[PDB]
Amino acid sequence: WTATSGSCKGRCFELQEVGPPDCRCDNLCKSYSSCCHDFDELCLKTARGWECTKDRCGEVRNEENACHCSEDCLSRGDCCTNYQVVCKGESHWVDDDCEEIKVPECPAGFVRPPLIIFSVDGFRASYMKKGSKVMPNIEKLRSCGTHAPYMRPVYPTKTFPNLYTLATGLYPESHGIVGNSMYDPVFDASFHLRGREKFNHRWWGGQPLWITATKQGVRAGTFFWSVSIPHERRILTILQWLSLPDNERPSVYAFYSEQPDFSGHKYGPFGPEMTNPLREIDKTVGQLMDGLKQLRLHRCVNVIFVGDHGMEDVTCDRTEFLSNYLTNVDDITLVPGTLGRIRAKSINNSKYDPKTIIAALTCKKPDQHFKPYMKQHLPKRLHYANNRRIEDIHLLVDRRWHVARKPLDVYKKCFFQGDHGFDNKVNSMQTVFVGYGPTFKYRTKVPPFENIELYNVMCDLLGLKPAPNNGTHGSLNHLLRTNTFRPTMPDEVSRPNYPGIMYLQSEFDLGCTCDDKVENKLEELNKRLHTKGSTKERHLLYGRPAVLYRTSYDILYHTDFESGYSEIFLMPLWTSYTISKQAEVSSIPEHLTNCVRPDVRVSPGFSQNCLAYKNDKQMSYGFLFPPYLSSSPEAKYDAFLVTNMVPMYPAFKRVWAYFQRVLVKKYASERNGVNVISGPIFDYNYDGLRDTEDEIKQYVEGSSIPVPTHYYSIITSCLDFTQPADKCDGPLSVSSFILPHRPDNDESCNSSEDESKWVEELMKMHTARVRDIEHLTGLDFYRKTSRSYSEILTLKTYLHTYE
Ligand SMILES: *[C@@H]1O[C@H](CO)[C@@H](O[C@@H]2O[C@H](CO)[C@@H](O[C@@H]3O[C@H](CO[C@H]4O[C@H](CO[C@H]5O[C@H](CO)[C@@H](O)[C@H](O)[C@@H]5O)[C@@H](O)[C@H](O[C@H]5O[C@H](CO)[C@@H](O)[C@H](O)[C@@H]5O[C@H]5O[C@H](CO)[C@@H](O)[C@H](O)[C@@H]5O)[C@@H]4O)[C@@H](O)[C@H](O[C@H]4O[C@H](CO)[C@@H](O)[C@H](O)[C@@H]4O[C@H]4O[C@H](CO)[C@@H](O)[C@H](O)[C@@H]4O)[C@@H]3O)[C@H](O)[C@H]2NC(C)=O)[C@H](O)[C@H]1NC(C)=O
Ligand SMILES: O=C(/C=C/c1ccc(OC(F)(F)F)cc1)N1CC[C@@H]2CN(C(=O)N3CCc4[nH]nnc4C3)C[C@@H]2CC1
Ligand SMILES: [Ca+2]
Ligand SMILES: [Zn+2]
Repeated sequence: WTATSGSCKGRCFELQEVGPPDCRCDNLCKSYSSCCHDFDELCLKTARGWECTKDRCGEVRNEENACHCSEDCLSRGDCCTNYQVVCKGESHWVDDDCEEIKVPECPAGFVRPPLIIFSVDGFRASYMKKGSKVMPNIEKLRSCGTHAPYMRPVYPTKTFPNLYTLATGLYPESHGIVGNSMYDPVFDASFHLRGREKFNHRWWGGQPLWITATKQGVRAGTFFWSVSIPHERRILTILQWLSLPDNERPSVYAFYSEQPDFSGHKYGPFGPEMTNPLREIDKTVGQLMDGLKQLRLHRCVNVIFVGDHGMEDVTCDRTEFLSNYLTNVDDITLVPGTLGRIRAKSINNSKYDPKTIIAALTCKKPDQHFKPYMKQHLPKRLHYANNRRIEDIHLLVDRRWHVARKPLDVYKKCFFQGDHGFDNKVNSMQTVFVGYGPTFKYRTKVPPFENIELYNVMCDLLGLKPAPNNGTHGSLNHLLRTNTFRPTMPDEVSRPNYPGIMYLQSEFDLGCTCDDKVENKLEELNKRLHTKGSTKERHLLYGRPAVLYRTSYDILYHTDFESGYSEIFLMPLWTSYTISKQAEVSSIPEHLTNCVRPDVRVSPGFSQNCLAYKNDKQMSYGFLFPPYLSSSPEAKYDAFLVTNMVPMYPAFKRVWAYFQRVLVKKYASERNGVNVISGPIFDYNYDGLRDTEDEIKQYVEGSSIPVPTHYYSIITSCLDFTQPADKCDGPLSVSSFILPHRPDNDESCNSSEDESKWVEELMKMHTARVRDIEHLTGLDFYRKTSRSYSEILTLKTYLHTYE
């Protein structure tokens, strides 16, 4: 109910929100059907347009105008943005040569450079270069300011998840907005595009920048704008707010443009009709910067030009129908489009089974344009599982396609040529970032980064303390002239033991055998040194990983590799080794195929045993340091230590063996040596975080040996590849993966073929950031380099995309 009898007189775009049933005058009253009767007349004026013409110059003030050209308008903060250019012989901001902003130049009474977020829906990264001829204002921002070639959105690459991620620094699984459409089973409520449920506070998690600001005494303009408010009016409203007295004036503002998303959907990402939407956006940027100039704020304000996601070519005829795969089509609810989420249509149907749904969807057609997953099996880099609003069954749809339930859903609901939502590593989904102002660097290009990092930086720009978030604070310091935040490495929580030889062979009853009884001060003094860590500088290049939680573990040294061995999990947390470009691959000798050897540094009670793998018909074992890369026949025996062994399904050993036998050598060849750190991951509750001992859901049968959900590797070398990985003087280069440890290769449709045709493609899909592995393991890598900690944080957030 709205008693619309009240007035907007003197309240146009008020900053506080008056509660019902009094009428509103804010930038969202239209969306609520709650504006006062006079909102349009007073607050949405349009008379005479948005620009001064010659003959309006020093006119008599006429309150009915949209904006003014009268002499008092700089006083009232309501001149047309082009006022000074037409009436006072000033030039447009874009026509001025750009000049470094070494220090903020703010008018008296400004405590801090204001922040203006200029957000553009569906602004694909390549528009910066491809449309640069028709966007001179945006091109000046970009080339004079700080820019990335692209910014990575979050999955799914839809609007609500990405704008709320921008605002909170959180993954959608933590902020709760996991799609533009959602069902919450606990609430028993649906979130939609059309309607009033989306306004309910319970949907929105974390703490967006406007709440962070407000709680720490920094005032914010209102971020959201009703679609019917024209872009010019949005710009003039922001400019008017910027002339409020010091005690009332917000310090952070947002503008939002529906374009180029709106036209990109109808015309496709590069349709000829896309030029005008881009000209129009530029013109708006131009109005803003002209407006800031008249206010003498153009060298005081920090401006962020930022997109939510890109746009891909997608038409009706590229739709896959679930009704071509499932017999029980009407038993399911599908959330459709550029991603698929599936649940049971009725909760009272116990003849519903995810396993048979998945199996009917799995490599069923030669050219299949979507791949089904249980949500916990999705690539960890998507972080898209830990929320009840995310359905257990998920379809990753190929770029350029839709998935729908039945054909009648498409033609009774082509209308469109563009869409988005796909995997956030897809090139067409990338978006833009430009930062311009006293706090950003001058003419600086920074590497691509993820939009989850931005909340931290916007907090820094405003002197705020960020709420806990998924950004890595420090990783974007190289974007900033000043206001850097100077992080310190976390403290190690557990210190390792350094076991010596403590146990005789015969104390072990592990059911393991090895043909190793074949055996000198020459080569025995030598090997005692290796077990004490004489070659550790070779294999442990960036310090030992720090264990950041309370546990009991041993460092074990070997000729070819070093490991941190957990007495809790009966296996290493990490194994480190360096493969030089000269290193040669060997095979496992015939007599050593089944060889496993007790480790006399580690008690029998804290070792695995071969009996367990014998009795477990589903489970085999692999090794973390690969025997193929051993440096000598004698060194090879170290690779067969029971303390280098890990449980692996046979199906996964196909993947792991090809990685260790073929790909490590190939990376070392290409990168001029590589350092590898490999290990197990336990994330049974799919929250992206290390599981504690009492959360383990699966053991090798009849043992206390826990079964990893994933295996990771981090592969580091020198960024200047003319330098070997073990003698690198400068920046480092990294790629990582987090491979799911599954009992079949159903994910890989070509898996019956040779590993050379499918394994590297799997690994590429499961590419990961070192930071992702840190959360999953409780480990902290790169503790001892000669690089700055900020540079190290950036390296740790890097994702190698292969696109
Ligand atoms: C990405 O970054 C984020 C943020 O850093 C990481 O997410 C955080 O991770 C933490 C560990 O998983 C988690 O800690 C929880 O917190 C539980 C209580 O939390 C509630 O309050 C939170 C605070 O909000 C306030 O913020 C400021 C202060 O900072 C205040 O001043 C304000 O007043 C704010 O209100 C709040 O964030 C949180 O909201 C979530 O849940 C809401 C729905 O109810 C959603 O609206 C919202 O979106 C959040 O939803 C996400 O997170 C939840 C988990 O919290 C998850 O379920 C959702 O799927 C979604 O992902 C809460 O309202 C606290 O109870 C937990 O403690 C339990 O476990 C410990 C183990 O040590 C026990 O000791 C303890 O007893 C307790 O166990 C009890 O309950 C058990 C389970 O029910 C039971 O088995 C047991 O027997 C016990 O009875 C725990 O500390 C953070 O809440 C979470 N934050 C966010 C924002 O999501 C994230 O991990 C990062 N991701 C990666 C990959 O790195
Ligand atoms: O005014 C805003 C919000 C401004 C904002 C600015 C910065 C933010 O964060 C920051 F500041 F940190 F950057 C956060 C929000 N809107 C406008 C209104 C609707 C229209 N729309 C659609 O209905 N869709 C539009 C596009 C689209 N493409 N496919 N479906 C759709 C639906 C959705 C919703 C998006 C947000
Ligand atoms: Ca976990
Ligand atoms: Zn969008």
